[PDB]
Amino acid sequence: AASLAARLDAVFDQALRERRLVGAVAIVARHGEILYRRAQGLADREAGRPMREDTLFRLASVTKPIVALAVLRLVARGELALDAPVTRWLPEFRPRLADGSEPLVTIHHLLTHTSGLGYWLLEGAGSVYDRLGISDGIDLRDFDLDENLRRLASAPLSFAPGSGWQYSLALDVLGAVVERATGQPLAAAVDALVAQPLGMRDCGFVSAEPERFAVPYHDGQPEPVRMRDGIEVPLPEGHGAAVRFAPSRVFEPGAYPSGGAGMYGSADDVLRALEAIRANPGFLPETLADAARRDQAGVGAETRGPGWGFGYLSAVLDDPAAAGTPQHAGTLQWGGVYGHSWFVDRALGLSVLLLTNTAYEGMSGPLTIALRDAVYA
Amino acid sequence: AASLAARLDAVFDQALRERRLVGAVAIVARHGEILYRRAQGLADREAGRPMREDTLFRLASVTKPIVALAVLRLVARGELALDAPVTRWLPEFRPRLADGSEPLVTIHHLLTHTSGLGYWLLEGAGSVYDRLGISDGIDLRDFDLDENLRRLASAPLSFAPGSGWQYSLALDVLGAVVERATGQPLAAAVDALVAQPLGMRDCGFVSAEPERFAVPYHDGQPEPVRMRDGIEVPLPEGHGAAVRFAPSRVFEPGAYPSGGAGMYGSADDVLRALEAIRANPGFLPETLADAARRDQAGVGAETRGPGWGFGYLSAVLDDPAAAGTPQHAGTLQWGGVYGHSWFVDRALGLSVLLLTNTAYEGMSGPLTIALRDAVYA
Ligand SMILES: *P(=O)(OC(C)C)OC(C)C
Ligand SMILES: *P(=O)(OC(C)C)OC(C)C
Repeated sequence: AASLAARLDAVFDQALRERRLVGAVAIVARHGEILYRRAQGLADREAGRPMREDTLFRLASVTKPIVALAVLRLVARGELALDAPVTRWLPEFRPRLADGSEPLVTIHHLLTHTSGLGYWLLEGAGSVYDRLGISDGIDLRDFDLDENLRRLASAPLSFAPGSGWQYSLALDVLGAVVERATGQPLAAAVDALVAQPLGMRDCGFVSAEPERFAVPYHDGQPEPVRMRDGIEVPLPEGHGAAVRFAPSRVFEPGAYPSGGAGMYGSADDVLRALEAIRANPGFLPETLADAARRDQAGVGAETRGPGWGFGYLSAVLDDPAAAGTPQHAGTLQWGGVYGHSWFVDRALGLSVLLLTNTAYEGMSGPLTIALRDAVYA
Repeated sequence: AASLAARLDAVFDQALRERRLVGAVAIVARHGEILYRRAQGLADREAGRPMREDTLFRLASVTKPIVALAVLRLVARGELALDAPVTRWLPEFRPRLADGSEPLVTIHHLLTHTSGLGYWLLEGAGSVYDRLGISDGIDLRDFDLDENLRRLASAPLSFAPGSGWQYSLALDVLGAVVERATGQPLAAAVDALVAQPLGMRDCGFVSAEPERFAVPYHDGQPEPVRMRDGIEVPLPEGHGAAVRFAPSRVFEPGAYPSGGAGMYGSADDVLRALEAIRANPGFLPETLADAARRDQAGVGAETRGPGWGFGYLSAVLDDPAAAGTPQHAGTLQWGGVYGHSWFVDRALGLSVLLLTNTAYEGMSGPLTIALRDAVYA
């Protein structure tokens, strides 16, 4: 713990002084043992308010593993089935292929991002999704989940279900499925199916306590810029066009629940979900848990470049040398566009979590490689 | 801050190493700015559950400043008056002196602990209070508050109201007064008068969530020992006889609300109350707030030893030199038998709070002195 902590603080120190990072919370656990848990920098720069260990964060796509857990809990109960048509819960969600014909789309297709659906951020302004007014769930729009999914369903699939991999709005679709299966709003279903059983008390989809939050920033000069609603921040090289951010979304009760991007939570609560995934203390049936953590897409998918497939929850490390990383094979990893990154190195019993208020440094920037390297040095 | 954090952490590190402390949460604020907010050690040693900044604690006499604020909000509202007889709300509460006379007992006498009332703990086994079966509010008994106050009123007062100082069940009497004055149970009344206006979201009288709590231990060698209901633990020299602990009391709905010992809360919520006392942003009328923080008893009362009197909320430091402390005159201070200590050094704008699960080290032990000294180093 002592040497690791020195390496990590060195990383963070440099990052803060070089104005690459406003503030972060990072946790390292090994076989359920906390080796590092620290707040870094500021939560609200303008107010001079320091980051705290239990500061709340908008999770963006760190939401996906939590909502995927909810879907799997319903599968374990027999209320969903991996091979069932999505139309059993969403009768009008019938996207068509480019030739006009309608394929079968299963719950499995959606969890693995192999259904053919996409995201606005893939190509941005003037794209199909753009013309159709489809929301990625990070911006604030005046319509509900049903209306976004109607719009989504009117777009052509990128390929036939099961024949490709593409990151997508599938978890926003699965959010609606969960609501229909449970007969509850998505916030309540997630609470019942995942957060309460795991002891996650500080997470949800809408908050009324802005003073507890990490204020979002995006990369800039000569210092990170404080986000305001409506802004379009371009994605790096090989990560997509852009993202349209609304920091106020988390506080608006009329923001539809986005299963792919819409939750908030503390670092401790996210760690509780990652640990349940890592260690499966009777949270899911053993065969279903193993399937969810196994690559279900293929290395050909290159979901975060070469050597990575995809399971039901995240990318899955297939080839460490091809991916250029010290992580061991079997590692689980994903992130979030507000500036977060996490991985579970299953062989080492390692859960590593980084939540930040700086998009995109904490998602894909040098910060993330430097911290990962520090953990394995 | 970085400096203060290192000095404070070294004190905790040694306390933990020597096994004089299982776990704690401490906070130092200066003129409204959080300088230090840290969890240390374990909440539940046997389960290996670490302390968290939001861990809940049984507050013991840290209840008193919060219930006293409830009383003072009623006074400001005109529903109580400092000068009024307790009998205007508790007609049958008529303690007598050792001659037979029924003296005047006012709200002022209770708030200051100058009424003549006492505690079982002052004498313990075999005493008058023992013979009458009077409870200090920390153990679990099969009767309600009205029954405990009937027993209490049957004991003779120790001295004439206003003629001396003696730590007492007076805040438990005042809890009953608040119930009569508001027509609500004490928990609901405190919630309305104090916790809601001050944003104290994680406090109360009865909890259904044991997994959130710090488990109570008592001092011991080689290590502190986990308490069970009904055990008796002698108090430190010059502190009284003993305390009978019932850790399950906070989870039992049938436990009467004790205004002097009965609440639970988090460190943050306690800090909100202490800050309200310290800076009074329109929470109470200025003259009443000043009266409450002013010595109403005199240095002679030696309430924390020589140099200390008492106001309406706590001890008040009159003479630092006599008290052998670096704290400034005017300092407010009190504690709790589950292992807690707090003070407000008004001159320095300082609020300092220690909540622990180790009776009595976190209340009166070397730990409290070493922490105090590091703050002022
Ligand atoms: P998420 O935060 O994406 C949202 C914009 C839906 O994940 C990143 C890796 C694209
Ligand atoms: P409180 O926690 O105690 C009575 C309820 C017995 O503490 C005082 C003695 C400071």
